[PDB]
Amino acid sequence: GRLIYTAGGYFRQSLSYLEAYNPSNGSWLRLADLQVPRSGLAGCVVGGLLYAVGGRNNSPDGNTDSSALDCYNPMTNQWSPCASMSVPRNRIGVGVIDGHIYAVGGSHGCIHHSSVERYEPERDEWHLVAPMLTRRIGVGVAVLNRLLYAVGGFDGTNRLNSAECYYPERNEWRMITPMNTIRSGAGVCVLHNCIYAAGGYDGQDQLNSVERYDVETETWTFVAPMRHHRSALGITVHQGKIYVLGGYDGHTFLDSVECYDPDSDTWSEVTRMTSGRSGVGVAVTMEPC
Ligand SMILES: COc1cc([C@@H](CC(=O)O)c2ccc(C)c(CN(C)S(=O)(=O)c3ccccc3)c2)cc2nnn(C)c12
Ligand SMILES: [Cl-]
Repeated sequence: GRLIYTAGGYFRQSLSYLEAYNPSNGSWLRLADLQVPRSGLAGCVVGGLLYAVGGRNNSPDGNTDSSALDCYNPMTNQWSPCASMSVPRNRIGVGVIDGHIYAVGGSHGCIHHSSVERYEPERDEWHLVAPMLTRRIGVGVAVLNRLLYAVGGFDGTNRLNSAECYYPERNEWRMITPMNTIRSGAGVCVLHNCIYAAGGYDGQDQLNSVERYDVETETWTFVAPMRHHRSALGITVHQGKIYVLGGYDGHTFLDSVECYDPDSDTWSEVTRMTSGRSGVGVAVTMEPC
């Protein structure tokens, strides 16, 4: 089976948890803690390693933004440090193209990054690429058809409905059609030919709305809203279904996990995380050991 891994997050302070959910049987496993607690990080998978990227350690003893890339091997249930990024990136978004990891945006203190860098596992090296046209933290990132999309976020002044696309062979960013909704800290992922943006914060409210961008039509369309309003949710795709994990609804750090069936256009509660949290990193890979 493949599992949905949730790494880090926030409740009262930044968390070190790594836990893995099995959609086939409803079970959660607690696995090895992150070496450093972090919220506002991103997860991704390349070649059966799980990567935790960026974030911030919000702790009683200080707040430290992370430039870390940490490598988890499910076969050994151990974390190893991999090469650090050029800069700390809190409230980061990540995407994988052709075995390479793109780290997009995020903050370092009051610095809101437009910069983007790319990691090569074979060399354990990061290299900067062209920066986005817009500074974005709490940025949603997805990959469709080997193109990288940066969606919404916060530019240091305004939360954003704008989005843009990176063309690797041109090393160039271009704006796409903006969303219908301003969203910072949305969950962004890809399913079929569409980029989904679920939830987020608009500077006033946490959102339950969900909309999707069809690369062929260049339009955003709303689908059914989630059962819960959520900002700083985790999101992933497992077998043609979107799963959203946790986040903040204006009142509670949610343990709710919901999944979306695109054929019925419905959201269903699927499970609860072992404890409520937001700002997690999420990805899917093989079950450990
Ligand atoms: C300033 O108020 C908020 C800003 C954000 C945005 C940033 C912005 O638009 O300014 C944002 C986006 C992405 C992440 C991962 C986070 C951090 N996370 C919530 S977190 O879970 O990592 C976290 C939790 C509490 C304290 C620190 C960390 C924030 C979302 C909010 N939703 N409600 N409000 C009241 C929000
Ligand atoms: Cl933060």
